[PDB]
Amino acid sequence: VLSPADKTNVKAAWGKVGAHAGEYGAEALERMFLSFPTTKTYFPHFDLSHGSAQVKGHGKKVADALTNAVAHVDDMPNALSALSDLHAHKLRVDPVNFKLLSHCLLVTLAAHLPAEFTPAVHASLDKFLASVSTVLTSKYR
Amino acid sequence: VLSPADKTNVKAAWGKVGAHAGEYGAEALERMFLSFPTTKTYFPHFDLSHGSAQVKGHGKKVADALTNAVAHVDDMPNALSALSDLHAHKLRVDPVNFKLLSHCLLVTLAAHLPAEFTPAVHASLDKFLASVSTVLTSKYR
Amino acid sequence: VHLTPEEKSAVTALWGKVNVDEVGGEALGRLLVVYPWTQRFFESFGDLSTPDAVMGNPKVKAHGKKVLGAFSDGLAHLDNLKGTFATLSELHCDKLHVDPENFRLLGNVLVCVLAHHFGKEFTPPVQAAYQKVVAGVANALAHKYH
Amino acid sequence: VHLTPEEKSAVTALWGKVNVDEVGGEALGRLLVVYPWTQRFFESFGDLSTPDAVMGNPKVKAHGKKVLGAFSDGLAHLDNLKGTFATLSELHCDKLHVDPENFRLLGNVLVCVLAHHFGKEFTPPVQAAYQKVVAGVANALAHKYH
Ligand code: HEM
Ligand code: HEM
Ligand code: HEM
Ligand code: HEM
Ligand SMILES: *[C@@H](CC(=O)c1ccc(OCCCC(=O)O)c(Cl)c1Cl)c1ncc[nH]1
Ligand SMILES: *[C@H](CC(=O)c1ccc(OCCCC(=O)O)c(Cl)c1Cl)c1ncc[nH]1
Repeated sequence: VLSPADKTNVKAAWGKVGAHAGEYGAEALERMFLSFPTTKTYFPHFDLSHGSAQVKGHGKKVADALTNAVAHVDDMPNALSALSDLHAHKLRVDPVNFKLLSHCLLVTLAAHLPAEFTPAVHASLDKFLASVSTVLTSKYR
Repeated sequence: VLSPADKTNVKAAWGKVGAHAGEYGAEALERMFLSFPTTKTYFPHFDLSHGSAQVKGHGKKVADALTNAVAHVDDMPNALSALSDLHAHKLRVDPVNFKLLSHCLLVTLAAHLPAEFTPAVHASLDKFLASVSTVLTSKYR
Repeated sequence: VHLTPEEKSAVTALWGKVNVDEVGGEALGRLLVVYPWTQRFFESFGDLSTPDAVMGNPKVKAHGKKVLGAFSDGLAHLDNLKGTFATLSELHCDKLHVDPENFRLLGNVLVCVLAHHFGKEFTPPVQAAYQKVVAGVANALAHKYH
Repeated sequence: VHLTPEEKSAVTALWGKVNVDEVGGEALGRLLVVYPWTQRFFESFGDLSTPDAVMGNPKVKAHGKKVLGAFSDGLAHLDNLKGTFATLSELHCDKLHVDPENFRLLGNVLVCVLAHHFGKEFTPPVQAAYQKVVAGVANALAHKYH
């Protein structure tokens, strides 16, 4: 249940993220690979070293997806439909990993939003990322 | 996402379970308390001794609620709405525990109904219990 | 995880009457059926389109016996599983790219299979011992990931 | 869980800058706001109905200080987390009846709080070190449950 209240807190917070979305996306991935090494099993074709252009590029795509989800927060299932299919039938990333990336995105946001990352916004963002994760795994089986 | 196949599989497999709710429910609970001791932290107010009236009674209530959900698998959000409110605002059981009980229910069904517990039915039952869990935790925050 | 002395005896005892090859195929097959995303490591196995196809697939059976064979061997090293599965853990990480969550899912499916197989005999206390073992094995297999 | 010499170094180095009492109140408060069901153990603390009520609750602040204080002392034995938290583990199980999953949720919230406080200084490598620590602490606190 991403409440309307959560939706607007997310729109405002992500709005503040603004032009740094891609950077934060890449940073979140880097944090995930270091904090949770098991997530690296999904990127054997990537150089996962600090500064990797592949991690940076993928980060912009993850950010594109999140930005698009925020812009269509009232119908995320539709907005994330292509990605739900991709992760469910091709990538087949175990559902547990979405919580790991979500946590790293929160940490990244906390590290960049001193004033905005209040307890309430922290809760809304967590629920938002959980909602995104649920949508992305909705077609797994 | 319970498909027509899942619904047919669950209804067909649950027949004998709903007929002996107390037995199956109580056994699933004991399996959970012994296999995952941390779950006992939610029942300090129960005599958890093997065969206790409290465990038997709760096992029956859990099993009966599931039987109702199977009967109304086409509208689980409403069938479990009241129970959802209870776990969200009062019981406040951490979401991870629903997976533990679900697993123990599958083990109980496997041990009692081997003819019914085929791979396909096993898959549908897991999806069903996950859906029940989702509804029961949908109002937590 | 550390099992009590009695739990270890319970585990090694029920196992004596387990056709490792057969249960292995059953456990691996159900894993691919119940959690279909796990089929991502077996595109070379052929037909995995339906439960019947998966369960009867000779390669699924072949891999299942390989996996459970190692699980079975592990039961003789319950005092230190991490040490015993170290090199196998490095292989699953460096060459196979197997997310350790897969080991946990397989472990749960195996418990369901032992229950299906032993029925009445797979008592709650016996399950608890096995539940501890599969977690221990999964943790050991995940230990060398980096 | 086991920290490398570099991970232990990163943990110790960052902790010297931390105002334990302040971070403790912030971490526990956020735990109760972000994962509201965790309030089930703190009804005796009174008003926890809103973010401001939780964050400004004197009993919440006092407990956060106690909790992170114990956490802080545990950082002196990074290679013996189970042993250092053994008694507290038994107590959280036998007397407090606290589901260990709560220790994992608090761990994650703490990491978010440290990131929020330190900003850029809470680098990916430093986070990794702390992610290991909180996981180890949660595991240690859950080890004696029965
Ligand atoms: C917030 C959650 C996530 C979002 C929004 C997300 C978004 C994306 C996007 C936008 C793509 C690009 C797809 C395309 O090119 O059409 C993608 C690819 C991918 N994602 Fe996800 N993803 C998420 C979580 C995960 C997680 C948890 C993992 C694994 C730890 C993962 C692994 C992958 C992989 C392996 C690719 C392919 C990368 C490549 O080869 O370029 N994703 N994801
Ligand atoms: C398959 C999911 C579950 C179902 C269908 C379910 C169902 C129920 C039902 C029907 C009740 C009785 C409510 C009443 O008195 O009217 C209840 C109570 C309760 N449930 Fe849940 N529950 C589920 C999972 C859990 C889990 C995983 C736990 C914790 C390990 C849990 C802990 C409790 C507790 C503590 C009570 C109150 C017991 C008492 O004092 O009578 N439930 N649940
Ligand atoms: C109890 C857990 C498991 C054990 C003990 C285990 C054991 C093994 C063993 C002994 C091998 C052969 C190593 C050799 O070549 O000498 C192997 C190979 C392999 N395992 Fe695991 N494994 C387990 C679970 C899994 C799971 C759940 C998956 C993925 C769904 C998996 C995927 C693989 C793959 C892809 C190979 C290579 C097979 C081939 O090349 O034919 N394993 N495993
Ligand atoms: C880093 C993890 C944790 C540590 C080191 C820790 C430490 C402690 C300590 C030292 C006490 C004794 C306080 C006193 O009696 O004066 C305590 C009490 C308590 N803890 Fe934990 N704890 C941790 C996490 C948690 C979490 C996450 C919860 C539950 C959400 C929890 C719930 C409790 C409760 C209910 C008490 C009793 C409070 C009171 O009676 O005032 N603890 N804990
Ligand atoms: C239907 C069931 C369904 O489609 C489903 C079941 C189980 C799954 O496993 C991963 C769990 C995610 C998590 O806990 O983080 C997934 Cl991914 C799916 Cl998609 C259904 N109907 C309402 C809810 N579920
Ligand atoms: C609803 C959003 C919502 O209210 C919600 C989000 C995330 C949650 O996390 C539980 C973690 C499970 C575990 O760690 O075991 C919970 Cl409980 C809730 Cl209730 C929503 N909207 C679309 C999908 N979900």
